[PDB]
Amino acid sequence: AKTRSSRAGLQFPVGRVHRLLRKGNYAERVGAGAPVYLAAVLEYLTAEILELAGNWERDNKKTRIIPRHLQLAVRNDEELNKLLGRVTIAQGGVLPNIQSVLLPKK
Amino acid sequence: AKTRSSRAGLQFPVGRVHRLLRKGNYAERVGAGAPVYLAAVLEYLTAEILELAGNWERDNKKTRIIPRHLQLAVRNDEELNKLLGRVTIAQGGVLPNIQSVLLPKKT
Amino acid sequence: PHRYRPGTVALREIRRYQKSTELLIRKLPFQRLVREIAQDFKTDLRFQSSAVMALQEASEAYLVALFEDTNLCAIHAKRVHIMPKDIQLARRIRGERA
Amino acid sequence: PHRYRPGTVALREIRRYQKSTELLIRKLPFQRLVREIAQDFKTDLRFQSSAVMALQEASEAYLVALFEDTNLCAIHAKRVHIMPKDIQLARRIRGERA
Amino acid sequence: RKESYAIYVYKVLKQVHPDTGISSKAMSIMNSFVNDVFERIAGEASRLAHYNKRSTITSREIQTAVRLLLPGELAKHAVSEGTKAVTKYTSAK
Amino acid sequence: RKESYAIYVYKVLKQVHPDTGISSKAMSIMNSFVNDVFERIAGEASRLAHYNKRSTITSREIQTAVRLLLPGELAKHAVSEGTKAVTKYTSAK
Amino acid sequence: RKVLRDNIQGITKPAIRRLARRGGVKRISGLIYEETRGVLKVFLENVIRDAVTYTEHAKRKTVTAMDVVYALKRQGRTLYGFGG
Amino acid sequence: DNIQGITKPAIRRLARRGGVKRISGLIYEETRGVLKVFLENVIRDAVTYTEHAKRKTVTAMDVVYALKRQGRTLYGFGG
Amino acid sequence: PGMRLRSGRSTGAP
DNA sequence: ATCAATATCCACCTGCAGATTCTACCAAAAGTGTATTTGGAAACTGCTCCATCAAAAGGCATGTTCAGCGGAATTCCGCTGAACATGCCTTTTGATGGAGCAGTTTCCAAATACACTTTTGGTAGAATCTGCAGGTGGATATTGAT
DNA sequence: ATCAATATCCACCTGCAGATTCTACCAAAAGTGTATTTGGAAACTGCTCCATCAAAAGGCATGTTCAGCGGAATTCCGCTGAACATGCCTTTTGATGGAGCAGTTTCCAAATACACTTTTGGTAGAATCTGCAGGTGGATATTGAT
Repeated sequence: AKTRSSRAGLQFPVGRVHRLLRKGNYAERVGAGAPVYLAAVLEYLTAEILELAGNWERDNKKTRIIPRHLQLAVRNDEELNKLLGRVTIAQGGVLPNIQSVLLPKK
Repeated sequence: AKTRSSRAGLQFPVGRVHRLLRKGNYAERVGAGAPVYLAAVLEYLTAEILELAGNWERDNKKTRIIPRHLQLAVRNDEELNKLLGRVTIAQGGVLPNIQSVLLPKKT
Repeated sequence: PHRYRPGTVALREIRRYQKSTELLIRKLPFQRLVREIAQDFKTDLRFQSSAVMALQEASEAYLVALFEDTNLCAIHAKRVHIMPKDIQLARRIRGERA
Repeated sequence: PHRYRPGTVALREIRRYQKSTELLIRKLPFQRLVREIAQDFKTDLRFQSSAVMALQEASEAYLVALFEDTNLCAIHAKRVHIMPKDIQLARRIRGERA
Repeated sequence: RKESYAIYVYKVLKQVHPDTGISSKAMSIMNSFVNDVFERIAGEASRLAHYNKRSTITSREIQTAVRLLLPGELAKHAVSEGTKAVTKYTSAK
Repeated sequence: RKESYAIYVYKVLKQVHPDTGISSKAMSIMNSFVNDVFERIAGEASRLAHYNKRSTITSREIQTAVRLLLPGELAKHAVSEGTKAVTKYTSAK
Repeated sequence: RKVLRDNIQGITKPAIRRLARRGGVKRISGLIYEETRGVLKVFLENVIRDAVTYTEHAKRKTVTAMDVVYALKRQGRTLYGFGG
Repeated sequence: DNIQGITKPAIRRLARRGGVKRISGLIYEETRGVLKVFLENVIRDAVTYTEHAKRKTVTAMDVVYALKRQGRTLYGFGG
Repeated sequence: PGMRLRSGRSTGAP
């Protein structure tokens, strides 16, 4: 027995994704290709974020990713930032930023 | 034979609403109370907004309610204004309103 | 030789336009802008008259609601003159910028 | 008598707090305020320690961001002071007020 | 055939203001109005049911939905109208 | 029980940063992230089908839903990956 | 027929003032008009982009009023009056 | 009261995290007011979920949910 | 070989 | 430019809360094989309504002139918030009965699911009805010059 | 404060687009009625984990003091509003041809529906393990007085 995620060449649970669609009352019926396409999209966006969050992890010389990094990754990326523009990452701080009209003098 | 609507004492169609809840895919099943109760809340709200619009119509010496009356009614009522705060009523204009600093003079 | 002080007619206009609900942008012109913008997104497209009307309706209600915010922003700066910076501060706060 | 000129330490703190992530409101006062407010919706209630933390997290992020937009309004009127009216103009444009 | 709430809006219109008409554009707005609130309540109801692992939307879900969605007073009166309607409907047989 | 995308989130992590770990709190955020997007995409998918009087969702919807939900480049890559997972998945046995 | 270009200029200075009028604006800076067209153009691009996405998904060559209405609702600008 | 329990120093720290350099004295009171209106809107909805689930304990999810429909999604306390 | 990230990197491996 | 009071930084250290790896039982999945069912593309095509070109006129855009007054630069000072040091009261940290949130069992009202039978909201279309848009003219402001 | 110049308000008037008024077919609703299935309330209970009490912990409240920021006053340049002359192009009315949306019948690839078998991701009590937060220190960058 081979799993669909294997057939689709994915890390994400194609079966699970599929199970959630039907038990989510999104439609009467669910095509076989939907969960596959979807699982991929979720895996891909997940990779995209760990990727950048990981980078933030090394930037601060740390091997373990924590919320801060995830915040820094998302906000420092114009597209991920827009995607999650109305989401709040608990324990994620804010990007360092001080309005210029407010610093020093000469 | 009695419409479920008359049984509930409603003008709005309980059957149609029960129907749409099904076709809308909101849950596996739908109890018979759901449509009764929803059709009412809907009928209650249209009565509320029509009460106010009709008055706006009257205030404007008009017999027939038009969109503007609907807008005046809604935007002049704290509660409806919020319930529709992100809704745009085509052809409804805006409420006459000018900021003070913009008016002439002093004394 | 009569002549109204600057601002009198402007106030007349606000009272007037705030009383009506007709669209303020020329129809045919707006339609092209739509067909143009649309066309650069996809070719050989067609529009139901009512769809252009909906876009105009949405657009003007949008631009108008935006001007009020702008107007508040100028007044905030102790001006009665809306400027781009006003439109911009508003869109930033609104979350269209930010 | 060393003595930092006005605004030097505030600038120091801004640097500091935009670096860390910890909540800045003391937990217990907050925890009291929450229950107090909820007591008006249902008597004798209990909050998972997590629901409170979520609630505090949402709030601080909300306030923090509201200060950002407030600072923008203050700067808009050529000031460097966030004032009540600044918070007002901001919440207004945001659609929270009018 | 394209359905609408137009006659029901009309009946109600005649109840509150017996001598007032309504233009088609106005009626259309009203038609959008109802479908709008219809959708939102069903949606809230939909999610409420799921959050609570229930497969049925009962009057109860609809009610809580109406409470989460409608502002203060409107909600108090919506609930009333609702509870009342269901009750009468129930004792109808 | 309480399923979560945790393990898969983790497996993907090692694919990108094999030497980077992830705190539990962070894992919890990634799960909220996946559940969120899932919901948004599924929701849009759902609507599209309803708009067009369709009973089945079906990778067409999931795709249009992605185009409607994901920002620029992020969506470009998303659409291919999906179109790829479905092809690879189909060309097998 | 005919190449379409520069129509954002169809959003005349007059039309734009009227709009600020209905919006309560008494005095307008000379730089507003261009800023306004630019803002209007982004709004229209986003709303049309979404409307047309619906159209293509329906396999039609005609953007319907429902397409625009569904598009508007996505962006949080729900419109009443056109079947929506 | 308890709202006054949300001290000046805390509102100052919050403000700081948002880039604020100078803070008018009338701000603190205005802030508490705003924070209260916030908590009322969220809790109200959250508790409404609690009641609907016949419970006496507001859960993190009860909150995550209210927040979501308030349009202020929070990641970290449950999908 | 897995997915292509915007940065150019990919999952590589299964 | 000259100290000097302080803040900030970096390299190094290590204890341990929190992440990790482990063995292990298992309900819940996820895959697989068989039968039944239907959703939706395909082909055909009726007919709605969209793109268009025609024609005319007057509503309204454009471009100019001219000067009123708003914005913005500037000087200025009264005062309010910032920095700081003194004093301790409230919040934080950890231990513990117990109130409930959940896990399991139960069984009955209620929700399918299916069959007809009946009633109704849509609609096509010819048709008479009627609110009021937009024209009118005069009476009552409102406005700006003196 | 009176006065002339215009805009505003308003009740009357009436042709007309848009709304109200049937007539008639009816497919799709919606309702009436046995039959079968079952979701979830109800009662019972164990195990979290939450509210509470208490001692260790360290941040907030108070008052002096004065730097510097905000807002008042002043001033002037030039931009923007009002008014006007010119005439373009949008708007209105229409008729037309055909694209393309939409209705209908057909029908098979694909999905739902179990049935059964294999696996696997989640809980766990247990042992083991490690990234890194504080902490020390000693170097040096920053600020601010002179």
